[PDB]
Amino acid sequence: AQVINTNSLSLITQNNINKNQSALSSSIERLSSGLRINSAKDDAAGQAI
Amino acid sequence: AQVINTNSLSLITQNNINKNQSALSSSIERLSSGLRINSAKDDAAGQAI
Amino acid sequence: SEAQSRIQDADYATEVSNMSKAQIIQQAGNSVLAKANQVPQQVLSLLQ
Repeated sequence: AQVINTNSLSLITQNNINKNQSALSSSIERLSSGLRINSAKDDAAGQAI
Repeated sequence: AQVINTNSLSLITQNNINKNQSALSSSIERLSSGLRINSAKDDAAGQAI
Repeated sequence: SEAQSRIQDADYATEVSNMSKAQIIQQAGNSVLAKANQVPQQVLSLLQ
């Protein structure tokens, strides 16, 4: 090893975990709920129709 | 199974049963009564004649 | 009603699969993150 002041690998791992946890939250919400729209943070045309 | 928020099969089955109930009621009422016209929700020309 | 269903339906077959994928990826990320934290530790071996 050469650098300990910044572990960029840990940073990229954190970013990947954050994206995956966003996907997981979306899935859990849509699963507990019956709907697919769910207060349309998602597409707007769908709820408008 | 894929969808639980709305069950279309049960809904159209309900519609079929509701359509059948009308014929059932008309048949039972015309059986209990002696006449076929029977306060003509049915054909009115025949009632006039 | 049948037409409106298609626009807003959970489709559990796909949602449980997405949830399982997310759980697996999160456990894998936590594993590799705990494993990556030991990388800056080998400097002490050079120190002494």
